[PDB]
Amino acid sequence: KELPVVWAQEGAPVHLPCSLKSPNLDPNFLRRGGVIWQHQPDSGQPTPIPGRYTVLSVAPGGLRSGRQPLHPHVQLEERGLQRGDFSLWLRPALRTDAGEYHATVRLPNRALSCSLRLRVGQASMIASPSGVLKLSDWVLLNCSFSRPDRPVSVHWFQGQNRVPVYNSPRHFLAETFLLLPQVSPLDSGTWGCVLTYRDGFNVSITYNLKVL
Amino acid sequence: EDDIEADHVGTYGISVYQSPGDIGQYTFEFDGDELFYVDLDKKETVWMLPEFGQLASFDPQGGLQNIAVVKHNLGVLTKRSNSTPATNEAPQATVFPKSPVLLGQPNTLICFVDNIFPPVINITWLRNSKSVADGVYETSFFVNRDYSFHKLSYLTFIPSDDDIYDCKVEHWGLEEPVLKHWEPE
Amino acid sequence: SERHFVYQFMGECYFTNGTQRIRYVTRYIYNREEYVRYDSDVGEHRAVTELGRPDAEYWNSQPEILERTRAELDTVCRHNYEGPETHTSLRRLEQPNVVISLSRTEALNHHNTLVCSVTDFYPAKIKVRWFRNGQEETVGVSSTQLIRNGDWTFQVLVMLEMTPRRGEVYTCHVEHPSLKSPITVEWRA
Amino acid sequence: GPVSKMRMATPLLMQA
Ligand SMILES: *[C@@H]1O[C@H](CO)[C@@H](O)[C@H](O)[C@H]1NC(C)=O
Ligand SMILES: *[C@@H]1O[C@H](CO)[C@@H](O)[C@H](O)[C@H]1NC(C)=O
Ligand SMILES: *[C@@H]1O[C@H](CO)[C@@H](O)[C@H](O)[C@H]1NC(C)=O
Ligand SMILES: *[C@@H]1O[C@H](CO)[C@@H](O)[C@H](O)[C@H]1NC(C)=O
Repeated sequence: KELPVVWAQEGAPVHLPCSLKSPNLDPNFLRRGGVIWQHQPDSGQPTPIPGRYTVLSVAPGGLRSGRQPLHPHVQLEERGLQRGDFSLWLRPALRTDAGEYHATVRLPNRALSCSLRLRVGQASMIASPSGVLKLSDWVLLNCSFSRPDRPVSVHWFQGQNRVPVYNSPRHFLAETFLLLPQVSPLDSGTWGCVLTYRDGFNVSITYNLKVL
Repeated sequence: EDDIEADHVGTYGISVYQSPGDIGQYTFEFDGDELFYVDLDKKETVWMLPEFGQLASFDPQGGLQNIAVVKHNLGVLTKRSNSTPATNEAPQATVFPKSPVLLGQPNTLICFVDNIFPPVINITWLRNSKSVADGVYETSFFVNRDYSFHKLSYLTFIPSDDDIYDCKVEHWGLEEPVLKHWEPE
Repeated sequence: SERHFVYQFMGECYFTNGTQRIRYVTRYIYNREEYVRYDSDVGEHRAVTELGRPDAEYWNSQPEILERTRAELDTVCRHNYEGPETHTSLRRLEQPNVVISLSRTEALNHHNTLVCSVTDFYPAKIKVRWFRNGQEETVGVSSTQLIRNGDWTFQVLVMLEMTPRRGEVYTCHVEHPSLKSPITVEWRA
Repeated sequence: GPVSKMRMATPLLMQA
């Protein structure tokens, strides 16, 4: 009960793993294992009238079987399947994937069936002075996404080489904000931010700051 | 956006040449199914379906002429490109039966290997981890739009409870030869 | 080991209609990279990459080669379409084999997933539908992609989550043009 | 009389 919840940043591949604990097993007994994964896009709000469906299933032979329109995002790594791991791997984070996911892993001896929830959190960095900055004026950047829990650590960096920016007399940091009072022309370039969490959710979102 | 749709599409001959080693190949495919191919050294046209050869005939000398001109094309290109690199990709296999599996009735197990690049691959079969080679068919290398290739192998076998079959793939772009196991029911 | 290289040449005939509109495209590939391309809509060999600039120019300075390639639209594409291809592809007939399977059974009153295997058919426009007691179901339906067997035949597997009581009978319904009336396979619980 | 008509594929050649 109390199904766990996992967040996902839109446009970024999300890790959805589920392995059988960690005992080293015989690979011959590992190749003989089927997998079924179902999804029910739902929410607390009345998104349904108040439905589940099978997205993909692979028998030990290696054949795919899912919804009539093929899902190009989901592509099992196959390597991890031969390494005692069953993980969902989508390349683009689907904003329509917000819902509940259930599993079914069938082996000749034992069997596990993991289950959890997925919530799509669109990550973006919003600027208080929307536009191109003047030769010298203030600026504020807030990078975040739709998540109730507050980040534990926030990192900033400047330039295409991603040089981590620290708190300076001209670089003010407070919670998840960055401010520069005087924006010299040297401050132009790609400024990015990296977020953290208790579950270890990284969000590396960039923004091209242009100064006069 | 890159794909254009037509009622029917035919390659009417695909030429593949690999250097060094002088690996030549010339096929004839229409709408997915291989109509036939042309043998390299035997100088003969081999049809995938025997009934297809009862109504049409292709001259294999034109097959040898085109594989020779493709050899010349690759030769002058490798001489002009000087130092240019070539990449390798690891293929992906999938084992499935041809007809619905009925225990005790002879069936054909198919091993489909996609994303083959370069097209140099050893596709073998193992019966209960033992080497087996009883009626092992191998089609020619079909071509994908990714410029990779996909081949299919056939094994006529008898499904039994005491037999487990696996398809072994050995490729240049594979650090180890991978084996896909399979056991019905 | 040392330097390996792969070359490829092909020429595709696109038939949007029967004999009305034909399209011809020749492609040259070096190391999974196309460098020379000819199109019937263009009328001459164009260099898709700069590497194929001189080669295509050699095919643009020869009038007999260009006229031969332009005539290949009728001598290679249309001639093969109206002759051999019409007599070897349209004449090849097929019949789908439709069977029914079940992963798990037990009392069957619990949750279950019924399987319909349509094998050994030439690929065409097929409409496969699940019917419970005569009514079509769409929820819980999961069908595999078009599986190319490579031997001119195809194969597909459809699945329906069948929960209702044993007293009801299920049926698989497929609509393939090679068969006049859609064959219907029934399974009792 | 019925014949096995089948037009061949025609490649091309560059100089380089
Ligand atoms: C600023 O970001 C925080 C977390 O980084 C977020 O909770 C908040 O909604 C954002 N916007 C504000 C405070 O206007
Ligand atoms: C965030 O950090 C963890 C711990 O190093 C790492 O495994 C993970 O890949 C990072 N997340 C993303 C989305 O890159
Ligand atoms: C394939 O088998 C041949 C012998 O039949 C061997 O020489 C070759 O190294 C094998 N593997 C590859 C990747 O060529
Ligand atoms: C295809 O060709 C036939 C025969 O000439 C013609 O009747 C038909 O209109 C054509 N199709 C289209 C879409 O124009």
